[PDB]
Amino acid sequence: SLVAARAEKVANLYRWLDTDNDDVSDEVKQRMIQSMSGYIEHTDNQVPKDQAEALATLFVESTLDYDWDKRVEFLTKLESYGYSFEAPHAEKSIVSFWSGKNFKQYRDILDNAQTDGKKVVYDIDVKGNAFAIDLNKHLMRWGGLFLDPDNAEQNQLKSSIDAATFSNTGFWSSVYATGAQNDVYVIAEGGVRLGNYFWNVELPALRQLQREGLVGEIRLLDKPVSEYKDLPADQIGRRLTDAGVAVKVRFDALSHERQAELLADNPDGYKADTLVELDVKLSAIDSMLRESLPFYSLRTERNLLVQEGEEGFEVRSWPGIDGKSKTILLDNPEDAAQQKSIERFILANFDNFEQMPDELFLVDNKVLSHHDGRTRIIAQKEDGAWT
Repeated sequence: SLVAARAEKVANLYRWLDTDNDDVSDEVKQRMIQSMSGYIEHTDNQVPKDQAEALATLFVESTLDYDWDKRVEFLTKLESYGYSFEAPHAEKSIVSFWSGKNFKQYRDILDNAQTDGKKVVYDIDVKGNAFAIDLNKHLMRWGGLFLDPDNAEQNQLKSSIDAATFSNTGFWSSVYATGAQNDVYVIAEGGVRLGNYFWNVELPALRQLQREGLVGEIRLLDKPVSEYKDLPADQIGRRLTDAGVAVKVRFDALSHERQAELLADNPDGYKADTLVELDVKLSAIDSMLRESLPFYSLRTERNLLVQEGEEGFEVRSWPGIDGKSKTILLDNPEDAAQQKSIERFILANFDNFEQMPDELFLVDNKVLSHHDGRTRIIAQKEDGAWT
């Protein structure tokens, strides 16, 4: 179970970043689920004839519910079938946030480009990863086939199968990339744009992952394939760490005084639809990341996992021995200064998880605690006077 450990780490980020902007029928679901059962049960693979309808219920449940526990479940349940999403050392080449025509072409370019004697590992070259994506795509196939765009909340189901399955792929690419840690080559096709999933959720994951040492030396391929062909390795990919992120906006959505400037040079080369590339500072991405993630230091230092709870928060052990739930509650759950105290406090104090209270609590510069009975252990005074 080498996938549960890392996969747990990455799903954590996606929970935080995705969740910032993210009824269903059961009759329709069980048809979905059942073709789900049918794909695997009656296709050639290590799908138990018993637990093959147990995967097309977990898979579809995990994806569309956006249960991140059922996502690691089905990652590691696939690891319980001889599957593997750890790459064979070498150098990884994740391209999976997008899909464009010229994806094969980048590989041909890349392998000859990396003249070592060794070729570049692919995320869809992996044993288990490659199963999962095929399962994803069947939902996708199921997606645009048994749902009609002009019969009400049936297009709403499709738009949600596309939005889950995209969450899935980007998740798997990150956990794959977390494996080996040998530097990645994300290949964005049209060019990283802004306002989409990849940008708000997926890109922060990679750099937030990378910072934590998990992955390293990410290079982004946005310029057309022609641009790369054969030159020194440095002209291959825009390194994340150099400068900022080379995104593409449209003239339309650009400034009013910056359209004028743009038409001073090359005065009728720009139209409404025309796409203009402008570097996003890499300083800005980092900063929204360390504010997109509560108890940001607890994650790094004390090998804990914090996540939003029904009313408070939920700290757990990083390698999940068990699905226990030492919580952390606050009088203002939304005050950052309160949070910072509780973090600073349980940081300067507890060294590990199992050394934690059932449930901690911060009320008006006072600290509660659980054990077996509420024990108030701090002081609103300049230095916290324990007990």
